Amino acid sequence: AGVTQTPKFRILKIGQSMTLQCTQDMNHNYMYWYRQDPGMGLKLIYYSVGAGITDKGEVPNGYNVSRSTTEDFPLRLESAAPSQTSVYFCASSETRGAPYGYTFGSGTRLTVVEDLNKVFPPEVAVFEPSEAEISHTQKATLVCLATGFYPDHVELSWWVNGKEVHSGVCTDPQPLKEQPALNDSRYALSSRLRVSATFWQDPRNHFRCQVQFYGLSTQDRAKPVTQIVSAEAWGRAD
Amino acid sequence: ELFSYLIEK
Amino acid sequence: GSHSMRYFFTSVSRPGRGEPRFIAVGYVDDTQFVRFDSDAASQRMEPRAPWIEQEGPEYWDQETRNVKAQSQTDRVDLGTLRGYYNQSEAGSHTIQIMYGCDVGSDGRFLRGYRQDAYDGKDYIALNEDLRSWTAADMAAQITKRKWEAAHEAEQLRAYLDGTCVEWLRRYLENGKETLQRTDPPKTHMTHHPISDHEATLRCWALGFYPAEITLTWQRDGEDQTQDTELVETRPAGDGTFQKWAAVVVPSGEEQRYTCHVQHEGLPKPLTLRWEP
Amino acid sequence: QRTPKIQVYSRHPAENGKSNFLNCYVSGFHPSDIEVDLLKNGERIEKVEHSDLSFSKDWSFYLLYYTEFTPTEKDEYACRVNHVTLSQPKIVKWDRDM
Amino acid sequence: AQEVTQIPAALSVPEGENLVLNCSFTDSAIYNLQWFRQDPGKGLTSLLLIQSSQREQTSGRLNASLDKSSGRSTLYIAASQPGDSATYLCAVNNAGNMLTFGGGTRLMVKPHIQNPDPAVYQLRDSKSSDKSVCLFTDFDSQTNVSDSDVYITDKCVLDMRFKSNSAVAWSNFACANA
Repeated sequence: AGVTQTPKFRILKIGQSMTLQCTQDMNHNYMYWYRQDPGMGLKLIYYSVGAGITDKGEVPNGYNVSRSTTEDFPLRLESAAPSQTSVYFCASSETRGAPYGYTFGSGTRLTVVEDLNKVFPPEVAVFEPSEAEISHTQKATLVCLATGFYPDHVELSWWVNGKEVHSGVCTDPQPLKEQPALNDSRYALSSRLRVSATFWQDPRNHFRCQVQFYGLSTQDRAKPVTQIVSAEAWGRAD
Repeated sequence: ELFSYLIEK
Repeated sequence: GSHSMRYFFTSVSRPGRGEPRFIAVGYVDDTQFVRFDSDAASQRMEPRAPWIEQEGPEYWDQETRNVKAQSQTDRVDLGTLRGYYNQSEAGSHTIQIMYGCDVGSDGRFLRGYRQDAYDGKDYIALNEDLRSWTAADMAAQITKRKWEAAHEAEQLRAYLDGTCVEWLRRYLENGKETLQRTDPPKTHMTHHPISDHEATLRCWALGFYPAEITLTWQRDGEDQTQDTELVETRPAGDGTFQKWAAVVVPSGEEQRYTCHVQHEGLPKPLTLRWEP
Repeated sequence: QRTPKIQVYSRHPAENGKSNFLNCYVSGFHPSDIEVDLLKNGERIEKVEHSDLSFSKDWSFYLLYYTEFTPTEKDEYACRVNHVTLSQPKIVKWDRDM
Repeated sequence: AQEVTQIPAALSVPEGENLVLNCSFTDSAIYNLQWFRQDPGKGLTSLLLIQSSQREQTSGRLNASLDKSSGRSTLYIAASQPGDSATYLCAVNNAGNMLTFGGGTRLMVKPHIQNPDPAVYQLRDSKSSDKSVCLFTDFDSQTNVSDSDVYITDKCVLDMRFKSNSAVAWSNFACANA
């Protein structure tokens, strides 16, 4: 339904080629490609006003597009460069004026890397609440910590007794860098789950921190592919 | 200066 | 006197031979000041009158973006209208657009207009009130609905009696030496016998500006409006205009006829008569 | 379908041996496709500029074709126009004394 | 050309308090103006769409104004709540430049903590190892947090349905410092 954008993410070597797919079945003449760097707004790369024509936008350099059909408007990267690391959004509209606004795709997070030995999956570990905290506040705060992963594209989530929870949960706005000065620093993300002292002091309760990692699709170590690395801890009345 | 409020026919 | 700014757009479909031909031209009175041609190498709005070149890079960037937008709109419309009239994809078709505004000597708004055509026939036009549209056929009535919903009239009126008038005043002031000058016509007369008992008297006016002129023939000081060959006012190529009017006269009675010339540049209307 | 009207004339008044411009003004025609040549003694002149395509209230198109020329007593100049509406290419001869 | 700007780029506001987000654009010849919501990692959500003719648009607790004279738009958020926390983008559409986006304003709507109780706690790793972390929590929404071998994260909003803030620090060193 609406604009469909593939892929959702991609890790690519400096110089390798990639083709982002964008499809819509609403028969829209107008289709657009935007990119967004962290903390900035969308910048128009290329656009098309119908089947058989394309025209350059604000930042067209290093990108190629085609429009054989009304349905499809793919974006091609001839030679990937560090500056092409960005989030790419595709859009469509019935008219130029777009009085219902543009129909936008989900987005494609692109990471350009010097080599595929600079990518790493996360190591996850859960930390049990402080006895001082429990004794002082009658509350138990579990802390989860994902460390040594790249790129920053991960999704952390707490799971209590097999079910996902949101009440009493707190995740970092963005990851922290293990060597901030370095341009290809491995990231570290933390999260907290707070429950009652009684709910923690009970061995029937199971707390799991699940961290989805979006990575690759040839070293002796494990190839950093799209994994789900977890870490868990159980309550204790002793 | 050109008219810019362009609506398709 | 009264001045005008007009833009003219021609879009011609070239099926099998790539994109449609697009020609946009801007006129102050009868002087072209801007041009865009899809087949030209520049792919820019280009100056065509000396007085527009003092406009900065912002003006040229903006008019290039807006003329390209009009081109793209015409490209879509050609495909749409082809659908409305259920025409074949093999056939070549033409969309023509003219819009502009007129101002008086004081430089205040007089009137505005826009007219659209398909294959050299009326499609849709803005009315004198600048609030409603006249649709030529059922196909144009579909366009009218889509323009009524988008409020094209309200936004076009705002241009025609606002933006249009403002930029015309600016152009007229910047191009003062050429645009607001008045050159009176250099007049003369030629004699061409068709046969016996008959001859053609032709009354000439050359090097005049602006194009507005009135050539009329008289017999014994009485206007001969009916039996007069009045040629189309033509450009000289140096920024001036040329015109002639002709009447068939029986040989001997050349002295009976006179040519009257009315023009702004003249301090007094001229009255020519044939002389050996 | 509208037939092109043709006017052939000089930019300035004709004086033999003095550099001038030869004009061919084609108006009142539709559609836009047209083939306009300027002739010296029946031969096509190569270097010929023209105005950008515009049109009148009735939608009929007009163009000015022009080239640098030095008129003489004997040299013949003409404008040759071809258009879908014309039976044959229309040649109109330059007459300075018109 | 169309240049859209959003100053300030960041705005911190306490829960319940009304706020304003600023948008300026240089080309006032427009089809419409648009306000988008963007959550971290997610796409865009259209909040309001003001036509060039229209003066304001209203959708629940959201109100947006349009002034083509100055070339400005303001987004009014009434009775702000932590759910409103996101990046807000201003977009302007016209023939020449098409839909053109501002830089964006990152809005932080901080929770009102009724009973602060600031304290730094040391937490042991679940798996049998020396690994540990320091947890500073139960501090008011006003106080903020900031060596290479020690890492300190930013504060976040923990709502246990009571509310609390928390920040974590760790090293390969005691929790007495920071």
